[PDB]
Amino acid sequence: QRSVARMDGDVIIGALFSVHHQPPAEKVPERKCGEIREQYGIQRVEAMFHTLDKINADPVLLPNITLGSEIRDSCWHSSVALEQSIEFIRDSLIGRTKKPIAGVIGPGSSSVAIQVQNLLQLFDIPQIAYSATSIDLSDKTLYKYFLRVVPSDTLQARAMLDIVKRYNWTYVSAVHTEGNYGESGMDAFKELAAQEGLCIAHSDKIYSNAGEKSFDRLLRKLRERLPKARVVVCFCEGMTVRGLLSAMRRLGVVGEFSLIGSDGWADRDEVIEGYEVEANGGITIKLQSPEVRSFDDYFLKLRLDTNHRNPWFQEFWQHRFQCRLEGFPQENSNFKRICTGNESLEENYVQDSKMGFVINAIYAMAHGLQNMHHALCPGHVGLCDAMKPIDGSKLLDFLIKSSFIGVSGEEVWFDEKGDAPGRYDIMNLQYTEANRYDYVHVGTWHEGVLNIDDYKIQMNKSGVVRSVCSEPCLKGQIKVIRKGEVSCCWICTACKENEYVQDEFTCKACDLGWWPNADLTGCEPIPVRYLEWSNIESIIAIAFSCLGILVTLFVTLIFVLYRDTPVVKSSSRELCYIILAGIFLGYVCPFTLIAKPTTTSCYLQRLLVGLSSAMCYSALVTKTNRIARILAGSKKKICTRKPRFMSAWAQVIIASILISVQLTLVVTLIIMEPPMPILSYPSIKEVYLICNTSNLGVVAPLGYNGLLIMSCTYYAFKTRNVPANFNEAKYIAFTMYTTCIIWLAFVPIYFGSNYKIITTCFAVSLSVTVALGCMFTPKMYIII
Amino acid sequence: QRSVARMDGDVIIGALFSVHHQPPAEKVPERKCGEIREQYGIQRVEAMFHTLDKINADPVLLPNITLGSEIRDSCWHSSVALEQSIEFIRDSLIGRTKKPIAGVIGPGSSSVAIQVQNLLQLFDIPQIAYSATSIDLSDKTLYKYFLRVVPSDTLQARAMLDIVKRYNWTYVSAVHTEGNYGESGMDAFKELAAQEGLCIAHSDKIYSNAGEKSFDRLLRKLRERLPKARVVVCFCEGMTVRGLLSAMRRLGVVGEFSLIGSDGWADRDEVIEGYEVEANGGITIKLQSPEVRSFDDYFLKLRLDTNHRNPWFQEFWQHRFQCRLEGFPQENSNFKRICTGNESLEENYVQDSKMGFVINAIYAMAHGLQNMHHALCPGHVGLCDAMKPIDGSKLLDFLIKSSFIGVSGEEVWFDEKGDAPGRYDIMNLQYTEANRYDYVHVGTWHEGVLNIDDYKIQMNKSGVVRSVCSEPCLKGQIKVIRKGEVSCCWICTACKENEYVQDEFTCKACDLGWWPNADLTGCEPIPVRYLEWSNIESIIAIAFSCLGILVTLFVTLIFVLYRDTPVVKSSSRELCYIILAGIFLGYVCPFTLIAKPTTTSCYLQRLLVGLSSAMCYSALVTKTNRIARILAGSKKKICTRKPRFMSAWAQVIIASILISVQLTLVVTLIIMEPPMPILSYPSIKEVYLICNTSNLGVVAPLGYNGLLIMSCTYYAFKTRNVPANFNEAKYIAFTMYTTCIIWLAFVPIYFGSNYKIITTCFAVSLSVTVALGCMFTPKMYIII
Amino acid sequence: QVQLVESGGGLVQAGGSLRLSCAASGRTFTSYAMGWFRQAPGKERESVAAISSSGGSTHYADSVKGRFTISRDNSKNTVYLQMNSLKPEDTAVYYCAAAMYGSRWPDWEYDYWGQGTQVTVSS
Amino acid sequence: QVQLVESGGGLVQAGGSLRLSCAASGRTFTSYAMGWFRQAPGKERESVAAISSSGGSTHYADSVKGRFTISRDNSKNTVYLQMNSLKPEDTAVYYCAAAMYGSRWPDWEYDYWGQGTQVTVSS
Ligand SMILES: N[C@@H](Cn1oc(=O)[nH]c1=O)C(=O)O
Repeated sequence: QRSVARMDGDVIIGALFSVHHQPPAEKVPERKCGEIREQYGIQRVEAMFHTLDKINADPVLLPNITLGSEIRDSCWHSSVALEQSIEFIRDSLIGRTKKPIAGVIGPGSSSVAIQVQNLLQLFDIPQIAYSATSIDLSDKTLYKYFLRVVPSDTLQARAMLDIVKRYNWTYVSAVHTEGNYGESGMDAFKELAAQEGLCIAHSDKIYSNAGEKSFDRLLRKLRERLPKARVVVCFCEGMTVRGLLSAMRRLGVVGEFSLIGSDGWADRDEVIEGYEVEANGGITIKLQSPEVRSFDDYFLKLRLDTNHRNPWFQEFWQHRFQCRLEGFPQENSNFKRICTGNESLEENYVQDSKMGFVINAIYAMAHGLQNMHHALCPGHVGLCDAMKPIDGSKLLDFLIKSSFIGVSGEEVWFDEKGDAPGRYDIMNLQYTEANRYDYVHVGTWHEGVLNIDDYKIQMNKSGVVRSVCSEPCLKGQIKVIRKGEVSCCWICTACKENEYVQDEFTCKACDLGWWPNADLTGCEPIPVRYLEWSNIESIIAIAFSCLGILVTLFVTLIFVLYRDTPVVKSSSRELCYIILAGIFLGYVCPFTLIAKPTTTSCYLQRLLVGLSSAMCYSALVTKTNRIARILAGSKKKICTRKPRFMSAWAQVIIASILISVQLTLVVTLIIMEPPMPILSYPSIKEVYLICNTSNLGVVAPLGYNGLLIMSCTYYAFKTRNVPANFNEAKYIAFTMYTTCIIWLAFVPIYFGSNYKIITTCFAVSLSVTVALGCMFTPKMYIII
Repeated sequence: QRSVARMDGDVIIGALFSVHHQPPAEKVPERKCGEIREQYGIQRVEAMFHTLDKINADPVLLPNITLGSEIRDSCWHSSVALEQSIEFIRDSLIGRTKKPIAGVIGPGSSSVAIQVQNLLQLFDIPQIAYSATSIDLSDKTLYKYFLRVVPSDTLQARAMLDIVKRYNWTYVSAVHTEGNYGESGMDAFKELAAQEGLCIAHSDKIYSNAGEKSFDRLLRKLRERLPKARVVVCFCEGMTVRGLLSAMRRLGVVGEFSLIGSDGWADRDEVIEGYEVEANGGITIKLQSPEVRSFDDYFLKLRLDTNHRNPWFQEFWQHRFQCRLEGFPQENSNFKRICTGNESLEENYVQDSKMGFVINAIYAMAHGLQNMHHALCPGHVGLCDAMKPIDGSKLLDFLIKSSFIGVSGEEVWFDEKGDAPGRYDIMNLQYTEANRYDYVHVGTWHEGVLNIDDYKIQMNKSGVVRSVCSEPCLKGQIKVIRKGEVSCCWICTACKENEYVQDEFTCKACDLGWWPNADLTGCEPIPVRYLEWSNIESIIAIAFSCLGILVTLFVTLIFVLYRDTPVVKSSSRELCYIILAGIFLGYVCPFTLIAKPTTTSCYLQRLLVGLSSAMCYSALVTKTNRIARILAGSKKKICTRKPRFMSAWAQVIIASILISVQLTLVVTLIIMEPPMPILSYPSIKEVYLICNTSNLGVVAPLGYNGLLIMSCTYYAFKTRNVPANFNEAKYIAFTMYTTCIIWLAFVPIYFGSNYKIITTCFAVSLSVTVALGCMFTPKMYIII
Repeated sequence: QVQLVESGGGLVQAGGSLRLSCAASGRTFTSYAMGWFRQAPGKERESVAAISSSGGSTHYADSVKGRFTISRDNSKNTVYLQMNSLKPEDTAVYYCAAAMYGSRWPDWEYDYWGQGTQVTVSS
Repeated sequence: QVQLVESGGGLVQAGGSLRLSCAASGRTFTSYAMGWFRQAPGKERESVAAISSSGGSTHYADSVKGRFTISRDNSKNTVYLQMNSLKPEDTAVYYCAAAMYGSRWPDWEYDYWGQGTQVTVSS
């Protein structure tokens, strides 16, 4: 059984104020509502009484029409309110006893307003919901009779979206209230956040009156992913956000994540009351409504003896001051410390946000009635036969049409869908003193307009974090792994640096001969490693070979000019001319040996590494087979089948052809082998581009020189110990030793040199410079 | 105001059926209903009249109690359902009161059941809803008075888990239509699936109204996933599985993934109308409802003339047979013909699936009123003063505690949640003829029980469909190595050798000394390689070691047995004895350079490492210093510092100490580090006998050997030119060469190689055996 | 349930066209079908006037077909008739009765009755 | 507006402990406090006793203090004054009165006055 606050009139305007809290979770099937709300239903019963006093007393609004009221308790529960709606309609639903409710000042939860709407529209009884935001109530096919004096949730979804996008916040948790406010409003928000770049940490839905264990559970599901996604955009009512803050105390969440609220937590000093530090810096959004001041007068001038019309007043009072009444009626036994009469209401007293609107909504009914009185029966006064009884459909027509400026000075007029205009005043909860708390106007939303001054917000500019699952960690040379399931919440990673990122999700390995340039935005030429000029570390061997060329000119001076030496006035002149040709070849080798990294000069390098080696041993094989063609019919070797002839030009023939067999075979395989500068990767970093080769392809040059090395040293067997000419036993022996050992020295080092032609100029220089300074210094020094 | 088909009985069971269609948007706020539904509406108003005829003729259920009714029309809409609900309580609330309605056979939407449940819970009127199948209607805090003879969508959630589990499908992507039906149902399924050990890839919230591009794009994310997943669980509805299928057409993906949806499309043939060939192999499910047959006969006997207890029969006719009954009242002057005398309902008759449930519900009430009567009016038959007026709360007590047997021999049954058992039919769409498609069973579900009669399911097509996010490689050596993504989506990998799956996810590398047993199920002892004979290719080193001892035993036989040999005893006898000692100390240890390393044997082993080699060179230095001391001491090496003595035993005590010096150096470099091995296994594979060798202790003894040889061969540069004997000292400078070359050519094949042990054996055995072969084997023949 | 009231009967002439307003209670009224029975003193009851639920087609006794009109308002919960070409004997107790179900007209099982008026008629 | 009736008058001698039960009639009654008044033959309607709205705080006049016992049941809409040790000056007409919006007891607003009784204490 429940109290009704009924004042008489000749038109009666019911109302559904949330006097008591919502019933406790288990007790709702019994529908007993807990504790008086002190800020949210009882001030509003006093609002409505005050306003109907005023409008009964106004000379122009409803003059000689007198207004009653029947306030009933909503309780913030669908079942509890729908009982009371039946009590409104019941009077006429089933001589004279009672009087019909003309209007209803609809309840504050969107959900209780829906339930009451679905019952009232069946009876033609208009409803004005002083703060029922949920957009679902914007379809006047279902919810015909529904007027607001407030903005639908789409604006608020839009505002909080404009906030979270403005701060650069992307990846945000989203808890919300179960029921129509949280559902329709949160769905509108989330739909926008999809399109406007944002993401979601966990879309959670928890009831208002939910027990603690469910709120504990939500703080688990909301504090996982706190390491990253720190801005929970709660769409909730006051008491759901309160249950959040309760779980924030109960566990020590106190400074963890922010709390960007909504109109349910608009400007409410009853949802942070005892949870201050737990949710500082919360970015809430109320509706623009100036606080009504004639109401603060009338309310803080209420003694407990002048209210003979507000049944919840005594229980309100006993609750306000935690004091039992010694002999007042309806005294509560649980209360202690009997009240002293000297009690004010000024004690931590926030009036309300929605108090501007509650007064406007009662005015909307007042106007709709008076528009009706001078649109149906004009020229008459007070009551007339029409509107007696009122037709709620006709009255609704007047309500949706009729504009007025309510008490607060603001203008309020109804759309084609019973809505009304409103600004949103952003707030930020703050430490405002030496440990003291307020909601302060830190900005305003108004119709795309959004004005917020971050230095003044929370008193910090770095303040709250750049909330995102993955940073702007996409620095140059980094891609996105897409995570699998959320693209917005991707996984950052530097790609393989050999791969150059063009597109934002495709890092790609560049083509060869192009190594990825700066920022991986392309690839640039691995340059040419020009071996055509010089190099100081090689210039030592270059100038040594140039001195080899000098002493080549000197042996041409001592030999080619003046033939008058017993060694060339005796020996076959052309054997000495061709060791002079082959040595000048082993010395112009260094000139033509440096080469550019293009195929022309690549075959040039081949023409120096295998061919000029073949011609180096042209000189050396002519030495051995020359002295050996004279050794054929000599005692110094033992043989019956002489490899010799009687023509000296025929001796030069046999040496020449046993060079030219190797020569022709090398020219054959190198005209066969396609040589080329190559962009091979011994390493990613070298500027190489330099010539390629299969080493067994130049082992055959070495191989013929080297089998003929075996033959030369094989003839050095006895010629080392046949001392006849001027100690050339000694020097020919040791120098066939030098050439054999330096070839057999460089050849594991040749394959030890990654790039070989360095080792070739070095070994060929030593060998042929020994041939000069050892086979030419003694002979031409004794016949100087 | 509407029509109301009523029977005057004693206790009256109200009814809300979906007679008409819901008001189209034109007139939703007018709330006037469309045309009759004929399969949900008046079929059921007749099922209810029939079943009250039965229960008022049944002698068990309510003897001497008539069972009236007040049927209204919900229209499948919330506002009209609620206007009607208000009419039922109108009379009850107060040419007087006729009868309080005992219960309400609950209207057939979920979301007009909820909205009526609120209004009836107010008044204590238990409401039994035959097709309110939403999840939220089990929560009896809100909907306390809400019975039903259908299962919650939690039981479809259970059943679809049973199917996907009963085929060991585990990686099923999830789709759903949005709303209280599709989201609540799918969410319950999803969490149930999670705990059971199932998985997902996406959770599509497609709408029933979405654009072709929307189904296309949801199907596209499905399609990107399709190389893995082949099964798509759905809580999709008629038009939604349709629109998803429409996107499947537009892609040419007619038969690829086994979609597996709830009863949104069990017997909805409309979902495949003109479309069938693109939904082949989809395993849908429904409610097991039998048909009901005495109701068929009652229906098809309905004389339009003889009925006087049912408005909307006339309209049932005039809408089914399109004829205006000119004489009959409520003629539809808007239909163009006249009714002939010969039409009857036999044509195009389909008894609805929700009909068994309607008659089960009308029973569950009649047995509620009965069971209440049997337990609260004892000894009296029919209405006593208790149960007059019949209470609703106590009725809810008996009504929920009353088991029963239905019409179809099945048992109606209520939990504490006021919900039903859930009996289901599990169906498939398949090749049933020549390319023809009709919805057919495979079997059933029952309370917890499954019945897949697999043989009939899709002819091995659904017998071969399979999907898992990672194919189980639950064999050892093959870890499951995943990302931190989700429990089903891992990756298989093969393990490293050192590892083995102790922890199934992560192969445990056990310690060195245990190597992983085959299949990687553990680890056991590793084999070892000590090397006594060491091979047949090492029996070759043994062959030469053995054979060298045979000939040197023969030299100790016939050499020392002679006692007298002029060349042997030419100089000091003591020098001869020192050489003998030297050679056989050089060849005592290489006969046993085979040895086993143990802690006790470490003095035996690690001695023979360097001290075999030490004594091997002590032989060579005894002979080198014999020849160099005889060069120095005699006039052969002429020098001012020739340090001889007077009694040549001093010239041989110097020799004894010049061997004791190397002895001391090597035993010193041993006892600097006492004997052990260090079992370095270069891999978990390679296990060998590898003793410590500080490379210092190789290069030092080596260098000492080489330096003493080269100083003595430096003195003996004058016997490599001329011997003054039977060629002894010349062959001994040849010994110096032929032995020093193999020593100082052995160093890189012990150093820069891998294998060491037999190579040191080669070096030192070869060195001594050839020193003997070149200095001591000639002399034994030259002095015969 | 339905509660009726019958007005418009009164003293008119031979040729005098008169209203018959049968007003009603009950809100279901547009579900019912009206008829006016004709029973003057000395001549028993015969069904002469009738009208379906919807308005729709309607019925007059052939004997007086074209000598009347019938109208109805679902709106005002009230049916209407008019006599034309009245006669001394066209009078009768005009039992506006109301049938929901029925057969072919005029055998409807007239459930809810009005008082009806013995319409005093002269020339 | 909750209307009241009394029940349980009786002419009983002194010492006879006697019951009075004022039943209410209407919804919204766990929101009312109640009172019991009496007027002796040629006297004033004294405030005998009363109880709070919720129950669990009771008031008795000095003149009968602690002797008489007032309880309430809200499900029944009824209050019970059971008096002990009755004496011939405990004779008076006894009225019940629903009080709401009261000051300190006994300065309440007793608006819903009952019917009235006579509960005499004879010899
Ligand atoms: N925006 C809320 C209204 N609001 O919720 C509260 O918790 N207080 C309040 O005024 C709704 O639409 O329900």
